[PDB]
Amino acid sequence: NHLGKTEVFLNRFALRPLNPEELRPWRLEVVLDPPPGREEVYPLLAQVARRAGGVTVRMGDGLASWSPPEVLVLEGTLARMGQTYAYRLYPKGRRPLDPKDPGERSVLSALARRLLQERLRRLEGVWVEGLAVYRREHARGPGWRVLGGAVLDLWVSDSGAFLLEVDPAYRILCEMSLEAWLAQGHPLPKRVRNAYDRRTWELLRLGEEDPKELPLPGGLSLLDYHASKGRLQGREGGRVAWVADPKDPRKPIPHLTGLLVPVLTLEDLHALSLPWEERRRRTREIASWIGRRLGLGTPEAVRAQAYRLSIPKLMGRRAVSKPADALRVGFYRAQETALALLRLDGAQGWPEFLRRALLRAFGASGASLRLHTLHAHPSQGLAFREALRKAKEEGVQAVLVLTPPMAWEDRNRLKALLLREGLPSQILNVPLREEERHRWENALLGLLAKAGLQVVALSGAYPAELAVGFDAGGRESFRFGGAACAVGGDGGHLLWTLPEAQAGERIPQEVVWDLLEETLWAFRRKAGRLPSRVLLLRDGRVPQDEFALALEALAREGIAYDLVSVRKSGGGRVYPVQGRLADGLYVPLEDKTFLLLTVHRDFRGTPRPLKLVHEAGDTPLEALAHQIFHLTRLYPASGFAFPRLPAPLHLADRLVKEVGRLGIRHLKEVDREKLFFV
DNA sequence: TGAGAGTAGTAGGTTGT
DNA sequence: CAACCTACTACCTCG
Ligand SMILES: [Mg+2]
Ligand SMILES: [Mg+2]
Repeated sequence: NHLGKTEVFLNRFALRPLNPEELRPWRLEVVLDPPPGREEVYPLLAQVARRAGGVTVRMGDGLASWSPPEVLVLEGTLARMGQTYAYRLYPKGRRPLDPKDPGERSVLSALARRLLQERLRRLEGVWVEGLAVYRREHARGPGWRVLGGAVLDLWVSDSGAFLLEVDPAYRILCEMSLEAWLAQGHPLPKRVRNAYDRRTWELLRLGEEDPKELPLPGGLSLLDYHASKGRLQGREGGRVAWVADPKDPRKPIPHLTGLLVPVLTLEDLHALSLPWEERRRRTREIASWIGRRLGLGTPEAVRAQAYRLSIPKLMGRRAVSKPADALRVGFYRAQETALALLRLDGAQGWPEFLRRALLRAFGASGASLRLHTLHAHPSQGLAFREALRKAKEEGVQAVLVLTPPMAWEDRNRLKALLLREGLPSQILNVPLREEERHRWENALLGLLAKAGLQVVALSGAYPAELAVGFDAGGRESFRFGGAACAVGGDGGHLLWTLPEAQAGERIPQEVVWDLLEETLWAFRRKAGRLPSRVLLLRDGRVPQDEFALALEALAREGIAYDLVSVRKSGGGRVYPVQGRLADGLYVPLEDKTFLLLTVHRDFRGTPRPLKLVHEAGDTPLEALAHQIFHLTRLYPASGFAFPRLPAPLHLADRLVKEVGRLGIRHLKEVDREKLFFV
């Protein structure tokens, strides 16, 4: 085509074709007593399956097995929703399954994965955790070690053969007491675990007290409490460590050092990247080895044809290579702006170099700049808000806050406090110093995006002149479904919309349509017309007919559309057969899905290609991939590294994250071109 | 709070039928 | 139940 071909390996491997015994599994009818309700029937079968033993999986309103009935537990009980059901399994012969059919293919894949897990459990001496296995020591030191292995998957192809997915992975384990850990000049860890069970404890203050002299409620002492439960049989008790429950907040419980064990994270190791060549090596090694342990034959690595998409041409006022360059060359679109400085460290006026850099920039862009300084501290209560309102009145559009590093709660409180008065903010943290150029340049880009300037845009010719991303965020049992967009054939404007509260991940049909409509209306305000075609991007999978209503409404306005499910995980891995690993690789797969490797640099380790599904619409793939790839480059708030996600989705995820953090109630007075969440 | 991917560690929560 | 989203923490860099 227009774009240049090459060939790649996937981290997938073809094994045997399925013989007929594997194609004619035992079928079983499940009889529950009493009968289950409609929502509970489906998971209870899964429950009956584990209790059934052997190698059995859910099938329809019944069971499928690769084990003969004689070694299953056909009669039993299973307690679930506080009701004890008696199950009886009734065998109904074997029956042929057809591999071309995605439903039965789903069952054969389930049966295969169960087969795999059971075959791994009987391996020795290797360490099994579900579908991940760890084989050798990658590292080790005084009291700790890192195991290495792979995460595995097994399923069945549309042509009825086994398929192996392999991806190297690491495990960190410690198996050392807290006392001994400290007794070798390590510092105190973040997290710790009971030596006698799984309970974690957030560690805190090691303590000066004594046990066999500390008093627990019940007349007993720490020492004799733990002694009583006999835990001081193997171990010896320690100093007196203090722990706070992980759910509980800052309540302190006592605890011997001799009975705690540190839990280690990455933070605690002062590789695991694996430059891609090594990962590819290891993947082939582990794959072939697994093939050998299993009665599945010789593993053959899967190849796919790949194409390199043209490199997008990024623009400020003139040609650019990174968004930080717009600081020197000028923005795509400049407007008359005013910015404020808030010093929370007890310092005085504007840092000089910042003033020089921005002034130079707005000079290049040919727009006028006015700089203000806010004289008030938030500790002044309501007068602080008064000063904020006064500032907004004087024309101020965004705020820079120079402060020592803030605790999250205080950070959120301040940000929000400015937001209710329509002031997006950029925090920058003192010390700073001019020679730390990247940090303060990225903060500066953030500031400009938050006052609504468009620092960069594209130069290509793309199929859709409006692109919109959708995601749900927030962590309090409810979420925020939100949308963000890039407007114009040039992506010349960036906008967000107010999210909506929802029960979970599924965005209601009418909500989808309303957010979409707001972006259409925005396009109407800029271009003076409706878009010929829009590109609709959903983060993660698109749930059944979630877009149906929005889609129909679009068809009704005479607007053409494309729906793309963009999945951040599950897309596996891609390694070139002989060249360099390059950015911007398009890899078509089955009929409507394809991979897209958008971001990569060598000092990061092996990339994680995105997986994309064209759920609806009739624009050709290649062009979809082309536009999405180019859109990954639009993000204005990262000066030196493009995000993996295309600009609308990266914005959407950051939007719902921020609304999920602060609240939605502050946004009533904040303009939609101002990206307060970056 | 500079922010980016890719890592593993913890703790969450949700969709399917 | 089963498989798979979100959110946070280092780190080293700076298309
Ligand atoms: Mg997200
Ligand atoms: Mg930010």
